[PDB]
Amino acid sequence: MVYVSNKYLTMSEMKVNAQYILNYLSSNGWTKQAICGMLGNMQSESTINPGLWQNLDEGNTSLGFGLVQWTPASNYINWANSQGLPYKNMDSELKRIIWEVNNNAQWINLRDMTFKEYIKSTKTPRELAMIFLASYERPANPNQPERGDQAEYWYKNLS
Ligand SMILES: CC(=O)N[C@@H]1[C@@H](O)[C@H](O[C@@H]2O[C@H](CO)[C@@H](O[C@@H]3O[C@H](CO)[C@@H](O[C@@H]4O[C@H](CO)[C@@H](O)[C@H](O)[C@H]4NC(C)=O)[C@H](O)[C@H]3NC(C)=O)[C@H](O)[C@H]2NC(C)=O)[C@@H](CO)O[C@H]1O
Repeated sequence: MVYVSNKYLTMSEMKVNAQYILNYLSSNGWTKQAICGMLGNMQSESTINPGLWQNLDEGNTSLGFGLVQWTPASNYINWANSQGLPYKNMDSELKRIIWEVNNNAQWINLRDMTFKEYIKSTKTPRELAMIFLASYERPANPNQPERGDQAEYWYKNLS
């Protein structure tokens, strides 16, 4: 059971999605820390909503979409379509992230950590949130410490 929509999710809704993601990526060998650092980013990017378009601008494929706000959205949507997966879909988005780890896409090593190091890391969810921000997300504004607070909130509050 997950929320998928073009709307900002409440804390309770985010928690449902966030536990789903933790379960899913644990089976694909990520640490709880690495997953929570990424969750702290996804909260700021999309309120952890796989259905969410940047500015709630539905159908604008030039801008951000989905859990991590793939920009331009077409980078991701093209991949889903080309792969025969529905793009507006929790699992399709997690499959993209796994595909990126596997093919060393998206990640730029700015912090002397590779993506494959990242998903096996037991550094703090705060430290990982900051590394994921700098290496994977890379938004115009870089000092977004909120993302680390959030990573710690999910690590505490999920199972
Ligand atoms: C206002 C705001 O911040 N909007 C947010 C989005 O910016 C953000 O999405 C992320 O945006 C950045 C910057 O536009 C983007 O980072 C760029 O990624 C490309 C890789 O595709 C890099 O370009 C390549 O560089 C290498 C080496 O120089 C070349 O070999 C290659 O040819 C280049 N490819 C092309 C086609 O350009 C850029 O160097 C790099 N720029 C920066 C500043 O790092 C991220 O990939 C975007 N993130 C995601 C997840 O897609 C989004 C997420 O925070 O949120 C919006 O709010």
